[PDB]
Order: sequence, then structure tokens, then C-alpha cells
Amino acid sequence: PGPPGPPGITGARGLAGPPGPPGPPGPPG
Amino acid sequence: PPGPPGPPGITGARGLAGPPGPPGPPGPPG
Amino acid sequence: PPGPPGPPGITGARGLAGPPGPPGPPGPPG
Repeated sequence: PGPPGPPGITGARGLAGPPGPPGPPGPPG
Repeated sequence: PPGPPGPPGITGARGLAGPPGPPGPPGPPG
Repeated sequence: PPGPPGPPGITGARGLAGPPGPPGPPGPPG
């Protein structure tokens, strides 16, 4: 005997992603 | 006796996208 | 009696990288 318990709680949200890559070169002076 | 532990919970959601990258380098010249 | 609850689901994947940064500032005066 013995029935399986309830499904566990859902996991936490993943960590925020890393910053995007550096931007492109700026305009000429 | 009591049954076995339940199944693992649903996997968490993907994280938020990261922030914008740093500004680009200065334009020419040297 | 029913069994204990299953373990918590695993944490989700990490977010993707953010957008590329903006354009850099103007170059130095000639």
C-alpha cells in the first residue's frame, strides 16, 4: 500500500541574463 | 505505510533577458 | 496514507544576453 504524494512545488525562475555586448563605434569627431 | 514521495515539481521558467550592453567606443580619430 | 510531496523543481535556465549597447560618443576633435 501507500499512494505517491503530491507533485513538488515548481522551481524558481532562472537568473537574469548577462548584459548585452558592447555597442558599435561612435560617430567621427 | 505512507506512500513514496511525490514526483519532482515542474522546472522553473527561464530568467529575464539581461540589460543592454555598454555603449560602444568613441568614434574616430585617435 | 499518501506519500510526502516531491522535491521542488529545479531552477530555470538563465536568461539570454541583453541587446547590444548603444553607439559610442563622437570621436575627439581634429
